[PDB]
Amino acid sequence: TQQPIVTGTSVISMKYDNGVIIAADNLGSYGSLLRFNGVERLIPVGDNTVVGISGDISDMQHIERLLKDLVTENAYDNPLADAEEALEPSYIFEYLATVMYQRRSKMNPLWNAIIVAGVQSNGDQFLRYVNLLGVTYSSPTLATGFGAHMANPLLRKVVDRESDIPKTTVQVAEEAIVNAMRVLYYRDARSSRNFSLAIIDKNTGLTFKKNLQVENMKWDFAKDIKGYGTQKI
Amino acid sequence: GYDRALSIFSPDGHIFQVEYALEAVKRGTCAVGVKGKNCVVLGCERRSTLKLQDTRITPSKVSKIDSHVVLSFSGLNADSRILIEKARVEAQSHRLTLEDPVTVEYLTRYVAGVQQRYTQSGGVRPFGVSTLIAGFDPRDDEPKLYQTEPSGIYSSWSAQTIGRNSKTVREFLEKNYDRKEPPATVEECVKLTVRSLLEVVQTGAKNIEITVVKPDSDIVALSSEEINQYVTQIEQEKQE
Amino acid sequence: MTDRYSFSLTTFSPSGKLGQIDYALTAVKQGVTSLGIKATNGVVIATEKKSSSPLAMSETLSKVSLLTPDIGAVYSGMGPDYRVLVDKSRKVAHTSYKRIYGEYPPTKLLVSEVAKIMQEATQSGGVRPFGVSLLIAGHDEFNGFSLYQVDPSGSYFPWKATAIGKGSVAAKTFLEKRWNDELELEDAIHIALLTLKESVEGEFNGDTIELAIIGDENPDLLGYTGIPTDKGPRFRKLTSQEINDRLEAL
Amino acid sequence: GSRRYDSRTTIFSPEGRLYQVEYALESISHAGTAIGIMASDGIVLAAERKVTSTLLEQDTSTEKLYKLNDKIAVAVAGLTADAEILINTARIHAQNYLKTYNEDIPVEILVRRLSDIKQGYTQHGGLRPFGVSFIYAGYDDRYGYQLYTSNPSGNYTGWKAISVGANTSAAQTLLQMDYKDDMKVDDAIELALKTLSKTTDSSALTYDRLEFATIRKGANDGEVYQKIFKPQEIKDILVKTGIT
Amino acid sequence: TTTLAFRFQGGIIVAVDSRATAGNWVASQTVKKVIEINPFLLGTMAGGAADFQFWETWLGSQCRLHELREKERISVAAASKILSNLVYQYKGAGLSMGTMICGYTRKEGPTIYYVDSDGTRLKGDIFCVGSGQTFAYGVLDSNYKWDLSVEDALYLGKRSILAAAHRDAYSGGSVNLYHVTEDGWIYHGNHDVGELFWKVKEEEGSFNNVIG
Amino acid sequence: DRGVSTFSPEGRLFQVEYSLEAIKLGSTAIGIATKEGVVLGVEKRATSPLLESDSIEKIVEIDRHIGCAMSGLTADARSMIEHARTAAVTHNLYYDEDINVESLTQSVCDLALRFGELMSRPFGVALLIAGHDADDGYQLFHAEPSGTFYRYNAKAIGSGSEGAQAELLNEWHSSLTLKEAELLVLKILKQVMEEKLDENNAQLSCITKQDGFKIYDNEKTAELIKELKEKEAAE
Amino acid sequence: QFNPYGDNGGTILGIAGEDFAVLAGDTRNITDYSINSRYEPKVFDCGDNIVMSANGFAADGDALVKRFKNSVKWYHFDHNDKKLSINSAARNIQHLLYGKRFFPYYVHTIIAGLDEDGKGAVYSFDPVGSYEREQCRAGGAAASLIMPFLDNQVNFKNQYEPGTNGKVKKPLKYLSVEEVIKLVRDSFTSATERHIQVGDGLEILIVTKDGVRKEFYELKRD
Amino acid sequence: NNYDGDTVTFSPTGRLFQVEYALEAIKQGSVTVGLRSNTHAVLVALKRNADELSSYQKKIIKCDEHMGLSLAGLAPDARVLSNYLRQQCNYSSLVFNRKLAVERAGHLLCDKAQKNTQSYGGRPYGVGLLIIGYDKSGAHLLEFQPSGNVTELYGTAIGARSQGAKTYLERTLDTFIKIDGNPDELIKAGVEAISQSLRDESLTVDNLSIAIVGKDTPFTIYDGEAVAKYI
Ligand SMILES: *C(=O)[C@]1([C@@H](O)C(C)C)NC(=O)[C@H](C)[C@@H]1O
Ligand SMILES: [Mg+2]
Repeated sequence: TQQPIVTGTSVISMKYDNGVIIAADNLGSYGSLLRFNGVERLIPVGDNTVVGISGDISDMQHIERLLKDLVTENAYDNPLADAEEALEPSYIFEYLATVMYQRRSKMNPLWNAIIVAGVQSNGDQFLRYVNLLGVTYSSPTLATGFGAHMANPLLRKVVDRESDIPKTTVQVAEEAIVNAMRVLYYRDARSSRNFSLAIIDKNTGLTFKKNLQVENMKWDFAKDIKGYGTQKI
Repeated sequence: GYDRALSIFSPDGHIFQVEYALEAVKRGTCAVGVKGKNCVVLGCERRSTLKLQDTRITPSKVSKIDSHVVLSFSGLNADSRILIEKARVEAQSHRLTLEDPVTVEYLTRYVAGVQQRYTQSGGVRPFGVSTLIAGFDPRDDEPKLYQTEPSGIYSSWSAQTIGRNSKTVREFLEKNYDRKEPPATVEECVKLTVRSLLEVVQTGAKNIEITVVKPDSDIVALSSEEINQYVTQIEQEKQE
Repeated sequence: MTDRYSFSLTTFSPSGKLGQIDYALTAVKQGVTSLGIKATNGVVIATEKKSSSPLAMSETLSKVSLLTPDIGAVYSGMGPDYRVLVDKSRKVAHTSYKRIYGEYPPTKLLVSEVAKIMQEATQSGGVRPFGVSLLIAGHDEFNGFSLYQVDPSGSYFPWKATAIGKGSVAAKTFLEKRWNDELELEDAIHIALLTLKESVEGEFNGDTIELAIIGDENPDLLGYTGIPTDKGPRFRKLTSQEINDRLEAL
Repeated sequence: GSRRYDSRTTIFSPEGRLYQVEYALESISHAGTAIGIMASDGIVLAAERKVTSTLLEQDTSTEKLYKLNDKIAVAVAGLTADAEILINTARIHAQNYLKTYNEDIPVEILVRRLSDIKQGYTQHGGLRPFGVSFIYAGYDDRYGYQLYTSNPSGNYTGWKAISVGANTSAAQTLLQMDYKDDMKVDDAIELALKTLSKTTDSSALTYDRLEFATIRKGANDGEVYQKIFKPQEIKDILVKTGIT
Repeated sequence: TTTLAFRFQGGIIVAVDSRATAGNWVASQTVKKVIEINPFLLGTMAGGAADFQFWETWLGSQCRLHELREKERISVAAASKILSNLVYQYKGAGLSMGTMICGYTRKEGPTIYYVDSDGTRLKGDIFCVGSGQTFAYGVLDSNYKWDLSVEDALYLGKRSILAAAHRDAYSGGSVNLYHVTEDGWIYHGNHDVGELFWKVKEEEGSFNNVIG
Repeated sequence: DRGVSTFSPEGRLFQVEYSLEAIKLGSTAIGIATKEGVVLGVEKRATSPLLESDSIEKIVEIDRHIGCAMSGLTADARSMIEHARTAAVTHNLYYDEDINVESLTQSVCDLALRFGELMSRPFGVALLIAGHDADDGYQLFHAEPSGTFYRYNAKAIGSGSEGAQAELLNEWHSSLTLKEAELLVLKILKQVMEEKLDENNAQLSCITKQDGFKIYDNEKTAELIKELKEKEAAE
Repeated sequence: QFNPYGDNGGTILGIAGEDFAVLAGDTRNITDYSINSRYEPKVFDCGDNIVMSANGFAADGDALVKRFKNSVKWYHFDHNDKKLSINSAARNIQHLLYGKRFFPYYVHTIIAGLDEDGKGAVYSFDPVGSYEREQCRAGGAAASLIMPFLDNQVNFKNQYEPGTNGKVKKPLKYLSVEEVIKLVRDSFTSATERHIQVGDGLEILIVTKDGVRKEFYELKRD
Repeated sequence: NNYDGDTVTFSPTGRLFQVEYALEAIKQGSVTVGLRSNTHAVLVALKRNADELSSYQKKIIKCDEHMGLSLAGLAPDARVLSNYLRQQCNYSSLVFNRKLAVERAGHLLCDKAQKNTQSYGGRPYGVGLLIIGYDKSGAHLLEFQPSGNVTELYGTAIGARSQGAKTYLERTLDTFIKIDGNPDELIKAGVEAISQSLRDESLTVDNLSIAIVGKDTPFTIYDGEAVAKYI
């Protein structure tokens, strides 16, 4: 049993017709202090999987090392390490899910919420969630922390059920994700303007986008707001 | 720890360490067990090479395992103490958990199990001891007499002997003991036990020990004078 | 791996001999001569510093060792075995005595602890006996001055005077003629030097001879003042110069 | 592997004997003779030190007779170092029993414990047995004065008079000849010394070659005293009995 | 929970209710509170349901091993002590158990042992365990005799559970009856309390307070 | 000396091959499987007339549906039986059902090769394990100290094994009744035994679906011996 | 302080027919007032004509189902591909649950299938392993809403025959698979209306001698 | 000679005799054949009986839905190694939701057998195994020796008189490799191959044992009247 110290906030994600999108801001908070502004919380594994992590950063860095070590180990005595016997999103997730549940069962959890996004060998979209309790679930849209409360509602308007996935293009999906990140910046007190976004497509592969910023923000209406009720000036 | 396999098979299918443990029993002083109709008697030889002994304190050959069961033996004296101790502990453990004293068969099975364990455990040699376990089951008046040996096999006997010159006294018992009509009284059973030892013992002075066990935890050891009277009566009848 | 030698390497032979102990005593016999003499007001222990090479600094190799402030030791036989025994002897004097009673052990009990370690190497699994015989000299309040010998078997005997190693048979005879119960410490040192000269072939001086005494308390060697009851160590190793001074009156 | 070098100390011979026990007994037969004699009013322990020297410090020396508690003592025959290991174990058992039951340990219970330890070394562990034979002289309020002996096999027996070590055959014959049941301590003292004087391999029996002890009720009123004899006291009893 | 068991001339009567509650919620009305350890031994359920099911099924395994090894039926004393010694090892851990180990052997006759998760083991003639035990005790104590018939004894046990089922909120559902003889136990049926209450009320004239 | 788990140049484990020689010295045990049941029979072989023969327990119950007969160093079999009984009962506890005869045999045979430098040597005893389950019906197995077990329609182990097996070769057929099997065990036991066969120095037992495992009384066996004598004298 | 348990909501329902058995469960997965997934399968085919669901804390529920599926696999290896009977599966699950008696799987488990006589069977477990064969059992969040309805409409409790006035009970006539599915659907529709953790979708697994069949139905998503 | 007392001892020519004696136990064992195409992999095993009353010793063991082996030598050792494979296959499924690769299964068997050849006290395994399987890279056939050596092959045979079947497969190499989408014809080739190792005795209904795994075919064993088709 511990308490989380340096923390990362929402990770958001969704499926589209040919793959999956995942995003997370670049902030490492220290309570109310916005301590570290250059933290990458999307960690790619191979060319077909991206693991997005929120919660305790020290535990994230541990998980990051486990995944790095997993790729090394898979290559050992494996001529098809970059082909048929490469690491799948489903393999990477199940490994993490095992670790998370084992650690909670020893009363010493990895204080995180994790979303594994990727594309399988047969082109199928993979998107599944796991957290410090070892709880797992899948859905067309997935989000951690504040994202669950604010992002999912917006992303579910695009893909409300399974049958909406083939109807959703990568442009529409990315637009919804970027808009969600803006909303989280308006309303999450432990968020930052800078973020990273990753697209895993079955045709065009892994596209990792760094140093993105929230833009097209509405603040002008603030000038008209005065006082807290009766005040006119 | 010391893990060496001392008891092992040989090409002809024998475990020599178990067989050499029997040779230690052959060297040991003679012990005999005879069960009557309502009693069991345990006879034991005391070699008279050792005089100037203190018979008060010297370890007696027959040992009480519980108030209703006794154990005599032939072979290594030091080894017998370990079996007796384990048996005594198991007897109290059985009373504690089952709320009933051990049967003679159960106690025998336990001791035989310990002996067997030492024939296929690493770093240990077999017990150089064969035992005669006798007594009466709780609330039962049927006499019980069992034998064990280093290998771990055990069985029930109408009458049996173990130790040095046991071949001779077994020869005697085989012709003198009738199954259809065993020694009806305590006297008859003790007499037959002393007679069988007199085939081997040498002198009937302090060389013979007798212990009579009866139902309902009634165990008593005979004194020198009491035994000497049996020795006198046997030889006087023989002079004819 | 694992130490799979869990069985005794010292066993009784048909004749009743414990071979490895006998052979250990044979190794002690080959060793350099060392001796001990007890006086009325002290004890002396001495041995030859057999230098393996003239390039070697024989001062660094200490054959005579302090075990406690009032107890010293010397040996004959295998030096490395002696060195580790001194380390164990020093530690056991603390762990099994000083940390319990708040004072250093008496000579006989420390000897007893050393003997125990040597006995165990004679019976425990996967080990040979120590190839040394020790002469332990010491003093304590209630027993006074004392001198003990300790063999590879673990057996120990108290001596008025004795010798071990190369020329022990001749040396013991020499000590029998000279020893009496009215000897002062200086007289015992004088006799020790005479006795040791017989077994030495080459050079005989303060640089080739190692000699220490258990005598009066040395407040100058204590290292601090202010506590009346702490009067300093009775063990003192004689210097090269101090030995040579007594060799002139020899 | 290591099997190659294993002597196998805990095995039977084809004849059914324990090799190492038999060879340990052979070792003990060369040790200094120790004699115990039990009387109605006490017990005597006499023992011969092996070929001593004139430079041996006798008054502070102890190789034969050891004290286990206030009521029980032992005479040693064999490896002195091996005996001291067992002696310290026995001293602890006596104190454990005293702590538990708040009563001094009965002699036989102490003897059985030590004998069981010796037995263990012959049946398991792969180690050599202790090359030691004890004579236990002790007293308790159940059996009174008691003499026992134990040997490396772990077997122990009770005695009125007994010898261990060298020349036991000759010694046991001499004791069997002159011993009587109504004997007293002062007489037993004389018998013990006379027996050693005849069986000794030395030219003459002197005070410096002996250790002596008595367990007497000869203490002020109902209690028991152990007396380990001093060199001068052994010299006096040698003159008194008329040996020197 | 209401469970009882009492010794009498014709052996032992065991009677239990059938209700299981989690707070105010009635989880089940058809619970089996008598374990059939083997054809000659019975055990009752009070407190923890899993603890009872698990460990008394386990007890049946130990009793089977006993008679395989000893070639003889296990005594009620020995069987009860196996269970009491087991729960005693777990004392403090939070096991919840209150059971009557009931049996009929040659050497003992009809025997009942109350066994507890506190390690208590008591031999006795009458036992009642559960939230409705006091109600059952009232009917038992006033009507019990050693010389009851098997028919009357069975009814007394049935009626005593009914008494508790009525008053105790955490007892009810149905009544299970057993009769233990030397040749083994005999099941005497499941009796719905709903139907039994009205049947008893009319035939016995009892429960005049209640309108029917 | 040499390792306990050593291979011979022929590719066999010395200790296992030597334990088989000990089993050859053991008393004869015979098993015959039929569609009406499996029969188990043994030679008691008392070393002296004073030995009460009824205390010789070479046929043993494992569960109600599984029996067992032994041959060789019979003391070694006690821990094997203990494990078998525990395995049978434990499986019933975990799965609320009888345990398959094969599965029970496999559990016993897993102990066999757990020896080295675990126990110090292999078992010096062979077992005939007979039983019934719903899946494979009536079964007879032969469990060796090598860890190998064969299923048999009929099998003999012990000193008179090769002679008895040759006799079982001719006599066994798939339509044998239980009564026919009982007499056949007695016939072959009598043939290979040193002493004359009677109800005191030989024992019978069987396992049926209805009644389970049963050791035969000396009175019951005596009648089957008398029935055997008459039918042999009949031609 | 770290709390190793959580509540994922959901509701499950098992009903045993004459020669069939159904095990139903909603597909909604939640924490607190948020929806994690609108379709997260909760009832599983475990092989050997057995269906299983472990409702409550989903991590423990997934762990248990995973371990039982594993137990079925090893039962085949160890016992010559023998079919694991529903009663044997039930006992096995007790030992899995009681194995963690002092750190329990925080789930209410239900399995369903056919017994060895071919009749419909449902078994119901508590978190620490106490189990029992039942004809009818709802489990989870809306269990208190559903069970009374099933007592009334399956077992005809408190229902009597007109004209007799409380004297003659309504006879316990057997329900067909079509009739049971109607009661399951109405149970979940009603539960969805009045319980916030129930909704999104209903998934039913039907077990017969022919095998395991699946049926899915929409539920209100508010 | 002097260097065969235990597995820890090299001979003067650099040989491990205890391993070679364990290898000899395989040659004494009954013949078994393994072969594969691009779609399917087949095991054919000649089972051995003690006598006419006895059953025929089972030779084939299933390890997973997609993998299994046939044995030749000490059957208890095959049980130990097959049990280990079952666990490793099962660990891969539970932890990684991943079917264990046949090549990786061979690597694990090699390393387990190796530890028994370098340490004092233990002994080498006395059995040879033929592992077949269908994974993400198609059909596979492995040959395991208790020295530790594992070899991936198109076809092979181990046991007594195995050289005859091994030569046949070496001739038929080009034919049977092409048998794709036809399980019956691939088994026929396996049955014809094992027939080259027979003397005196012939393939009967309770003598023959066949197993197959493929693209849309779980590892299934055929015994009894199920193999009468191929006799
Ligand atoms: C009875 O003891 C009881 C029953 O629910 C179980 C099924 C035995 N246990 C309880 O904890 C509650 C309070 C019931 O009385
Ligand atoms: Mg709702």
